[PDB]
Amino acid sequence: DDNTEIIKSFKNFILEFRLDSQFIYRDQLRNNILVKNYSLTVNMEHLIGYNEDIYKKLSDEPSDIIPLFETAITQVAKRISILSLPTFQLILNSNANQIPLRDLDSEHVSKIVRLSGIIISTSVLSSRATYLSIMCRNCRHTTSITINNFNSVSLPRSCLNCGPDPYIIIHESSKFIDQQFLKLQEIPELVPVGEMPRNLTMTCDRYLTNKVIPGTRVTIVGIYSIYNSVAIRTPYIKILGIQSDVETSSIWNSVTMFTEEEEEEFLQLSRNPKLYEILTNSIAPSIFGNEDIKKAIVCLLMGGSKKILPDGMRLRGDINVLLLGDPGTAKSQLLKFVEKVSPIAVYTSGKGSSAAGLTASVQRDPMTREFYLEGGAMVLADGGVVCIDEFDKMRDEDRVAIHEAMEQQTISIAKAGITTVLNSRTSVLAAANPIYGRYDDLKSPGDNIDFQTTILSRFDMIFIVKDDHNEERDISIANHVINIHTGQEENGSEISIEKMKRYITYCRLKCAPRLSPQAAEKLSSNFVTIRKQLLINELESTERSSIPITIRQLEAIIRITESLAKLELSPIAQERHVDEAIRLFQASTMDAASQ
Amino acid sequence: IYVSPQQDFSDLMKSWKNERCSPELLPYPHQLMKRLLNRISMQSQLIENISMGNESKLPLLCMETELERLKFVIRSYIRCRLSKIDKFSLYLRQLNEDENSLISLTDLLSKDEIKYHDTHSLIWLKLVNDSILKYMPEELQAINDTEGSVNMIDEPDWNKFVFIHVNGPPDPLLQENEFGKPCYTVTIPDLKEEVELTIGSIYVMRYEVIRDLLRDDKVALI
Amino acid sequence: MSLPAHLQQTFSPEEIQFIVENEPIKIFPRITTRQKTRWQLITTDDKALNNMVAMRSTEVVLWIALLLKQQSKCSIVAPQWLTTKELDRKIQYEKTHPDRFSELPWNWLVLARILFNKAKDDFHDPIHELRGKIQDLREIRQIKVLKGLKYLNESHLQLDNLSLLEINELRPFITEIMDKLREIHTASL
Amino acid sequence: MYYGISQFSEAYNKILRNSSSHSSCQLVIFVSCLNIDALCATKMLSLLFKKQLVQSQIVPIFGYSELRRHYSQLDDNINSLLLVGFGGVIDLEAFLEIDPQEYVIDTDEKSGEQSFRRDIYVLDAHRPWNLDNIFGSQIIQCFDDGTVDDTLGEQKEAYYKLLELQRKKQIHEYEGVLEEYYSQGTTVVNSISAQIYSLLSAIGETNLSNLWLNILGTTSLDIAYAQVYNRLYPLLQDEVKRLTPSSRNSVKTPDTLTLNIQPDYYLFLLRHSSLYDSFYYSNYVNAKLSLWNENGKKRLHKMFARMGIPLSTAQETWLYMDHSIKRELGIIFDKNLDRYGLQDIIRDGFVRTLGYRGSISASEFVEALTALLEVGNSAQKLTNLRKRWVSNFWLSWDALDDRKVELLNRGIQLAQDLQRAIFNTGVAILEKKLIKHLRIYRLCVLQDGPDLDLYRNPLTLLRLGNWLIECCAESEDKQLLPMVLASIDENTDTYLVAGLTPRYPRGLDTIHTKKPILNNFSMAFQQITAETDAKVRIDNFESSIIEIRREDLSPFLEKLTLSGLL
Ligand SMILES: Nc1ncnc2c1ncn2[C@@H]1O[C@H](COP(=O)(O)OP(=O)(O)OP(=O)(O)O)[C@@H](O)[C@H]1O
Ligand SMILES: [Mg+2]
Ligand SMILES: [Zn+2]
Repeated sequence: DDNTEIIKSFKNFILEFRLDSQFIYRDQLRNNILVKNYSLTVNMEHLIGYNEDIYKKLSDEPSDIIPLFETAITQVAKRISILSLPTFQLILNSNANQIPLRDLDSEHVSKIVRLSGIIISTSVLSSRATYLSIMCRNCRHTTSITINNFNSVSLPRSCLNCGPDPYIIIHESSKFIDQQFLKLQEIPELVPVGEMPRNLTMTCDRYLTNKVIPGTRVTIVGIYSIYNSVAIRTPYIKILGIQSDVETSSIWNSVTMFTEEEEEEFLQLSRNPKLYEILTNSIAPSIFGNEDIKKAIVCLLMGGSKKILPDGMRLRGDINVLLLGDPGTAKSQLLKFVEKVSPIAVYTSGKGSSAAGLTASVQRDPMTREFYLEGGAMVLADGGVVCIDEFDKMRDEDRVAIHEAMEQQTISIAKAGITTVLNSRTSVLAAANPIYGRYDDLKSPGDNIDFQTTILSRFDMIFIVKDDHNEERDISIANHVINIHTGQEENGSEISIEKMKRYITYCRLKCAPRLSPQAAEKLSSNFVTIRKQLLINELESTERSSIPITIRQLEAIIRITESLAKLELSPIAQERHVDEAIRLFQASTMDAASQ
Repeated sequence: IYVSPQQDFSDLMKSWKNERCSPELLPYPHQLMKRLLNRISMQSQLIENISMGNESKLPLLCMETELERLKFVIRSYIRCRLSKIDKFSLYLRQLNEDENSLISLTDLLSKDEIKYHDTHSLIWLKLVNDSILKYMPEELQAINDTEGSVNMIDEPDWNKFVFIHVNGPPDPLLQENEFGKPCYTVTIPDLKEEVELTIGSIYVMRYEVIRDLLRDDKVALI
Repeated sequence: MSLPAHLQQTFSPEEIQFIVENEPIKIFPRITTRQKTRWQLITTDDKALNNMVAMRSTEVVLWIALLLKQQSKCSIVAPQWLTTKELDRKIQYEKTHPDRFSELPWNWLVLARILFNKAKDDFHDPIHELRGKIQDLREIRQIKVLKGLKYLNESHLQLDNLSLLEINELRPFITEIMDKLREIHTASL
Repeated sequence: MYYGISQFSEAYNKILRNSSSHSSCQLVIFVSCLNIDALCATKMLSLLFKKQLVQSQIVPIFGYSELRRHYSQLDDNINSLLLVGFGGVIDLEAFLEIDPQEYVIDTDEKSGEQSFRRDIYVLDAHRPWNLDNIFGSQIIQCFDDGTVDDTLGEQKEAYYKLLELQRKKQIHEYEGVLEEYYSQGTTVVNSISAQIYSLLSAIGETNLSNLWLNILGTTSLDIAYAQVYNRLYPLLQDEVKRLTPSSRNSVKTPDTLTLNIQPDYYLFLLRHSSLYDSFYYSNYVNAKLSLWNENGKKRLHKMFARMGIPLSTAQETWLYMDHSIKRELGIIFDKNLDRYGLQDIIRDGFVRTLGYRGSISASEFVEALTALLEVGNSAQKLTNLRKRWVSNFWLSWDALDDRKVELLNRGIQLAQDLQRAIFNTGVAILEKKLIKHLRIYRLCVLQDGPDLDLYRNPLTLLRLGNWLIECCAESEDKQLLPMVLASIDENTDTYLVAGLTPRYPRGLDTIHTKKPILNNFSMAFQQITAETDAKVRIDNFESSIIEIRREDLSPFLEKLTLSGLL
């Protein structure tokens, strides 16, 4: 009765909506059916413009009208693609105000809401039924049921004598769809005073599955509903749309999510003669000086290139950076910026961490009594960067639990039957203090550093930041900080965080330069000289150097060269990059070792 | 055979479309182009004369716009012809060098086109002989060799597929089909197949087979 | 070289519009040029323009008609195939004959786009209805083209009553795929 | 000379007759870079000339120096020059060094008139007319709106007699009346767009787009010269009623264009922001509630609570707001507003809808255009800034085309940003009590604000000035006193002073409120600059705005206070 009229109304929107000379939804449908994507994304501002009455119904009773807009889409799709196809999914976009995760309460039950959060977990896909074929136990009578996944359905209780519940499902004739579960945590800043962050369970269907990964900020449009698991119901959100700032699909598979128009911008930016300067200036615009550390951070974000030799050996392609220095140097602020610019990043404190917190931990499911594996900081940061602050407060065991994941980029587990070798391809950016809090020049370098040579050799570049009291520099820093406190270039000398992050993603998924012979000869000669320099320094002092120079440093120089080449989308690394890489190595690691 | 300016424009457009879609370099319509250029000059002089001297505003606008249209058509036609000459320079040189061949460039090209062909060939040969060919032995020193592993002279794609519209005569080759409609019969020797080309229909045919019909104006490429 | 790579072997949409704009159309002059200066053209006929009378049907080239309409000195008379009823009939014909294309003119899409853009007050039917009908017809013909593309082969192929803009859209794919098929077949022998 | 209301057709025919030949361009239009009324009038004229195929050139122009430069750089093939939005007050013949003899083409003794190569047409709404242009010159042709005939007879008589010349007494009294006429201040009496629309109606080319542009031009004067808008409103209402189709029973279609006269409100961008933000960022609401302090916010929250609108609902954007409250807004507002003194928010305005798109009102369209003009994007830096503003002119001009809607949305966003910045700056000004209340005028000088780069544009400075004029100056039952606002820019170490006329309490019809208030700052500023070695720049079209050096402001203001002519 009314259902047919509602279906007719939503069908006329898809067939009559033109903003100029193009039918936006009719053409979107045809283009989607051609690539086998049975869905239509509709913007709710367009529906409020066609007929406000249709929006009033879709917002007053969402779980009753949404199922009738899907069938209208399916009918129009059949009319457009078939010359005389499952039920089509409807994905919604809205610009309504976002309700804070913790402000959702009884006043929003069964209503369309928009909210943001952080995805902390994702489930293994399940299978939900969409068309059952049933039969009767006694008289063997065949029937079918059709189900929409919008709850306010079960097998018939009485046959069509036959006892109660006479119907058994015939599986080889039924059809199913995909279902996923997500946990959404509220943003750290939104949380009220003295409160732990709160979770919320979410479910997505069909083409909204496998769209997010744990640890990524997302925006959700859905229905705040309830399901019975006494007179209380556990709330949850039925997703109707997902929007994210991270192209997770490009990151897991190939290069994707870059439009040709967007791609053209990246090539134009790469063609800039002084992209290195722009990127260096774009990191921490509010921190004065420390240019070398900012260049090192650019190289770390860019990364090197990984090689798999024919015999099977793999060569690490990531760069690890350590910041040792005195208080007030802005190491923690640099780490907090790097966590915010990188596409994937985790900020962790060495004190509030553990060996299982990093890597992976073995957990027991209370229901199935079965042990399973949950990823830690280094798994949650896979393919990105881990910012381990307070690296000196970490316990010896928890620090030792990081060697293999830092070098081999794998997390071997052998616990509770579970036996595996996970993958953790992450870059470590660590900040630490010397033993006495300040780097005391009076005592030998072996007295100011408690890190063992094994852990230190795993860092590509080591920065020993010393705070020297110079009146000119002090006045400059005072002026800069006061300007910050009392007080937008965007004129080719700096790019916002979003653009820089997208450019990092593009470069990582598009380029992997290789060394030319001249660079190889140059780097090889430099390694021989540096090793001789360590030996002359060692012969002079009975004490064995605390900062080592092993083959890992040669590989680190190669990685820095490759990252500098990749920064400009150059398929080959030339001497103009080798010189910069050698300069950075001398400015950080040989500088630390010389003292 | 001159008929009227309208007919001359119609043949110009026919030639333009055929040249754009054809794989080979068609013969140059000397008389038509001569008439068209002379008419262009005369019409330009007439427009200038009239302009030198408000109801007369619109006619002048129309004449100038028509002159622009005609100039554009001729420009595109000549540019396409020059590009084709660039692609098939060695092939045309081979035609001229052979004496048994019927076609001669003085008939297949205009004076400007022949001048362009000779000058550009000389320029490119100078460049390549300086850069590369002067180092190779005497054997590999020819820019037009056909006895090597790969033939260096590019010939037109004879069997290229081209959309055609069968518009009939403005006839011995014409006949009727089972349904009674007029039609043409052609044979594809590669497949030994005979294909009917009924009038008023659109086909995607090989160029070689319908080449004679195109030359006689029985079909026109779209 | 002399010719860009995107204009080689095919025409651009502007070239198709240029070709379409030389066909005659019917206009109602708002001025009386007939005498009881003078047009002097060389690409078309000028007798019709020299003989115009207010509110009297006459035929001129499409581009001249558009130029006159820009001055509010003529009202273009839309073709007979571009009425609501005729488009309904063509849609029905397409629906009942899954294996053939309707007998629309070879310039229906281009002329529809030009007249909708330029002469919006010269139609006797609401413009939105005509736009919807043309969209429907385009979708049906697109379905038919998609179905018919499954019969590409090393021999000829026939696409009757397919318009100029659609053929221009499909020319690269069809020609290149059939050329590759022919190359494979010929290599076979 | 001057062209009466009925002579606009004659002037247009002259322009067509002379500067219309498909061989070359012979028309040039100069436009005030920062005047919306002139922008709309020039758009109307551009469409009108495009219809008749007249080749032209449009040159945006900031200040008189640029005008002189461009006129000097004009070619000799230009037959007609159009000036829109300026030129009436200055002496064009003297200023541009125009010698009538040099510009003469042919002279006929029998006719008694001379023909000139060039003609200059003045489309200006400012007053008073410069009697030299109106009555003495012939190359200058001024588009009058009846003032010369209504209220300039005695001045005409005096000027003609003075040119025609015991006699010392008559000469003295005539120069005295002329000086009395020149002593009065400057004001705007009409809208240029209305004049161009009258021309179009005279020649019969009025349509819906032209009416939209006319409405935009006329409504651009609502904020300042409300008394002109109130006078021109009935004609716009009649035109909208005449052009609109009688029957509206037809349903919306993707092409339907609607132009209604619905209840509008004195709220800032009501239809593109929340109901809360419209009240919060409104000049009138802030004036009548003092939102710049906490008590004002408490009072606004009390008002919303009384009206029955939840705070969460009010802060929701316009499109997605609960529709029951949206429908009832007219009823809820009418009973509730009178209690809080915000009753005059109720108004009737123009709303235009394009099928299946959001409906936008004239006031919000004007706000978007102005915002695009303002923030759309030694002498060298000044020239660069003026070039940037000339660039912004074209963004604002593009925003007038229905094919460019992204530009309009971008303008609305920028307008919201600018209003937020103006609110913050006004809060900083009022909290610190930076306004000095002297006996002749009020003064306010900004020296260390946080967003001082914004106020280099005269338009943004006038926006802030209007905000201040409404709040705690229009109200408080204080005597009407003109205000001076100045701002500094370290990049050039100079001030941008701007005198502002006082305004009567809004929506208070009275005999004294009926009388208009003039702006005398031009005369006093010029007198002081001439007397003192000021180094002042008086090149801006609005004579009330000048530029001063960092170290001259104190002497300038001392002399201003001592002048007594304010
Ligand atoms: N250019 C700057 N250089 C140094 N500190 C800065 C700078 N700009 C701001 N700061 C201040 O630095 C403080 C952050 O501490 P910072 O990151 O410098 O410590 P750290 O040296 O890494 O740590 P710790 O003192 O524990 O060794 C913040 O208060 C920030 O205001
Ligand atoms: Mg710290
Ligand atoms: Zn049973």
